[PDB]
Amino acid sequence: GPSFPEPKVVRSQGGLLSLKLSATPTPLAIAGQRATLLTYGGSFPGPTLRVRPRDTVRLTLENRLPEPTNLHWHGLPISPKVDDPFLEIPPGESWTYEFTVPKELAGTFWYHPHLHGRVAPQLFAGLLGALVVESSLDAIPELREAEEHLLVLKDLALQGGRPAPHTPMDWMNGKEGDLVLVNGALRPTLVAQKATLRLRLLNASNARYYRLALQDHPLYLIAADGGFLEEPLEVSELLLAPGERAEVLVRLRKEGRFLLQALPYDRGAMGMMDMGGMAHAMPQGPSRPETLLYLIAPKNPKPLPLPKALSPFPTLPAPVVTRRLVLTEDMMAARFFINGQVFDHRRVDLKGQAQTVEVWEVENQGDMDHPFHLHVHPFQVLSVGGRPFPYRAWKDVVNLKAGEVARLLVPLREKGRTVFHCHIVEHEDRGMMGVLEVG
Amino acid sequence: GPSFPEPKVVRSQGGLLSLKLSATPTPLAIAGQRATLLTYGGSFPGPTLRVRPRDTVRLTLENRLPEPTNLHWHGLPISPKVDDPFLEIPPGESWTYEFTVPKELAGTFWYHPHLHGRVAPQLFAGLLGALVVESSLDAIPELREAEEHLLVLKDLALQGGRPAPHTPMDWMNGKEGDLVLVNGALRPTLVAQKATLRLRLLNASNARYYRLALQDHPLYLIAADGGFLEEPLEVSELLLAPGERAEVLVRLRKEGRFLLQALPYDRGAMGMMDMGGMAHAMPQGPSRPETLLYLIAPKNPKPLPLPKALSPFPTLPAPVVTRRLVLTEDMMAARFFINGQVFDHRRVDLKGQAQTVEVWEVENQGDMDHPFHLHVHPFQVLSVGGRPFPYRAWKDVVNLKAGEVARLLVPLREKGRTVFHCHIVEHEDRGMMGVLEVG
Ligand SMILES: [Cu+2]
Ligand SMILES: [Cu+2]
Ligand SMILES: [Cu+2]
Ligand SMILES: [Cu+2]
Ligand SMILES: [Cu+2]
Ligand SMILES: [Cu+2]
Ligand SMILES: [O-]
Ligand SMILES: [O-]
Repeated sequence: GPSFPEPKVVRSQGGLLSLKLSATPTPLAIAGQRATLLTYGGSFPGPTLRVRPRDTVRLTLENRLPEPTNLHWHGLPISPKVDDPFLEIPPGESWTYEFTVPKELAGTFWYHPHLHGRVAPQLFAGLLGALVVESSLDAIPELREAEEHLLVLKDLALQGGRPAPHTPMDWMNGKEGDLVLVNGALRPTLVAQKATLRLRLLNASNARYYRLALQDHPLYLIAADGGFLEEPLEVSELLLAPGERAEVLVRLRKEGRFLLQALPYDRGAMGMMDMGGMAHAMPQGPSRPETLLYLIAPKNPKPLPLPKALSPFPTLPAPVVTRRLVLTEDMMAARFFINGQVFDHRRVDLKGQAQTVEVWEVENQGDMDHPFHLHVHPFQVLSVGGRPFPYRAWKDVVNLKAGEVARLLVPLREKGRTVFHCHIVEHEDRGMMGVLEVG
Repeated sequence: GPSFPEPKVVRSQGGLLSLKLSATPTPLAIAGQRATLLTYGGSFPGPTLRVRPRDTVRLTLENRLPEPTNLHWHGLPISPKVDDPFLEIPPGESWTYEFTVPKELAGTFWYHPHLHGRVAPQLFAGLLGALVVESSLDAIPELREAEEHLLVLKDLALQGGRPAPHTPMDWMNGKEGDLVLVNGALRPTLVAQKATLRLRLLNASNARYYRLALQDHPLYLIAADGGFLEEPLEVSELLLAPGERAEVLVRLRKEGRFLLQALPYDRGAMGMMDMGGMAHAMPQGPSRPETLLYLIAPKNPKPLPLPKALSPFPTLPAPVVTRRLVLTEDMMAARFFINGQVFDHRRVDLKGQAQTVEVWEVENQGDMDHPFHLHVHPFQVLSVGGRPFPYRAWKDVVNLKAGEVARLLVPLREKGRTVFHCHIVEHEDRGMMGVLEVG
């Protein structure tokens, strides 16, 4: 096969992407070993769905797992009557998701389970895939002529040829695995054929962070979770928290081998120690550095010029309400809270009005990083930790370190009941989720 | 008696104003004629209650009317568990209102009935009185040395020695009377003994407006409904809508007789005409000019200097929500609406958070003037009809002409359920009222 493994792509045909996908235990070869994972479409990751604005998507999910499941169309500003976080597909049953891709949309999105209390083990076991919305902006020469790849960043741990079970500490921290993979492959080699690469990045891990850095190179950020920036932004490194996506341009500067690494990052995960009358929580500290892939540059690379502009960010109406949502932790209980409460699917927490804009101030009063996700309604990050964001773009997950406040501008789009929650999915399963009703 | 009739004053004693007041049909002499009015304390207007911040008020209202009644402490930022717009005192029964006067408070307030569907006939019949909160600011020489008077502006119509009954047209327009009185007197004479007068003004009429102008003199506005301005504001005339209060300084310029008039004002009241196939609504046009009182200046008047400053207006926290409240009319049905609904005491319309500030945009989409009143939570008028207000002061009624939008800054104070409504009280009785719950 191609030196660089990427998931199989399924494309819309004549404006329709009609596909049946089964969620199923699947024996497969992974990182040189045989394992049974839970997959969509018999692969890990699941197939990449590639569509254009205004396409119709008709996806029938057949549940062949021994427990109920469903889909979250992560990042898609569609109706919560379609992207329904409360729906349950029982074992053996099927459900058809049908929606139209919004006209003003572009970027890398993804799909995975969202059945409360069962997300972490299902996602950890392999149930996820990417969805790419192609844009007319892809036709500009500076992007068209780049070599494009999707990088699904997901780790895994195996025990007896199956995904390792969650421990109590896993429910507290979020589970990370020792196999740190790209597109389900262990440290693949990308042999570049062009000097400019356009990489779509997805963190589909339960809890692992990727502090991304390419040896000897900067990255040029061109898209965030849910759309393009206004112009490329040069960065020395790029942190991708669970659930986040980014698109970058890489401009290969000379021939050679360059490592794309996940540099040490301390997200505040905790261990336990006993030092002669202790038995108390201790920080795990920063992650060990990981090599994600080997990047081989072509001979005499001459990268393209960067595009001067991408997409202008919409001018939003003035906001009509300000909300405050405080995150707290009970680590030893592995319970997690928003405004002092745990999720209750019967309780509406916030009531907003469609087509108005709100300001959400999300404050992390815990000690762990928490990546805050809102369904259905993409937002503009204004500032985090009192620092203004250096670009305008649509996001749907925002990482908060301990103590930090994020100020978000949230246009309310589709009507209905939806949710917001931490995307360390163990924390969501353990209660860190709330309900927004838009009318 | 004194040439200038003013209601009897009852003052707190040792920090307590403890008083029993009966609401009762009372034969009395009024404007040279004998009539039976409904009064508090056997007088029209009822007695003026004069208190200081931190005083305790203990007022037992005995209901001697043939229908239920209650009190609204108009303008007082106290608890809606005390100023309870839903409470009913049945005929023959009593209820004791007990509250502490807030520390940061000054001005002219008033009391009258607020039993939904019965306000207009009860207020029209004579049930109202003033409450004055004395301030340490009263001790400054420029105010202390002024001659002070209360002017209760209230009109009346009599039929068979009793208040004239409401007609259907009265329920549509709000009832106005031909006897245009000051302190229950017909065109009294005020023989000034000092060159500077300090006049506390109260519009306690059901619906009549007072476009106030003193012949040959400006007025110096020093207080609005619920407190002092920051400094005196010179005006050529001053419109007082139903429920509003103001305090002015008058600086008598020369000897002579000067008329205080209610100049012609068109509030959009409607009549009916038939011109050969008609039978449709027609504007009544501006009110006829009224003389309110005769003001006789003393010999060689030398008025005091104006105070340079009054009270600094509080700096308010940034608002956390913006509300829109649209007023509409069904004139021929005499029904009046807020956001398309009529009052329902069981329905909560707005839910806010105590100690936050909200912006309320109130829009009059009708053709009549509507004076919008909010209980419990005094507001700062920012602009009306797109014109910035020329002063900062606490208000609790704001007049909107046809088409106008008022933008108000509303700090939410005491918790509980309260109401907002038009203070053309017929319109409130006919549905133009809503419910705010503060928690
Ligand atoms: Cu997700
Ligand atoms: Cu979390
Ligand atoms: Cu979710
Ligand atoms: Cu009132
Ligand atoms: Cu009205
Ligand atoms: Cu009222
Ligand atoms: O999710
Ligand atoms: O009232």
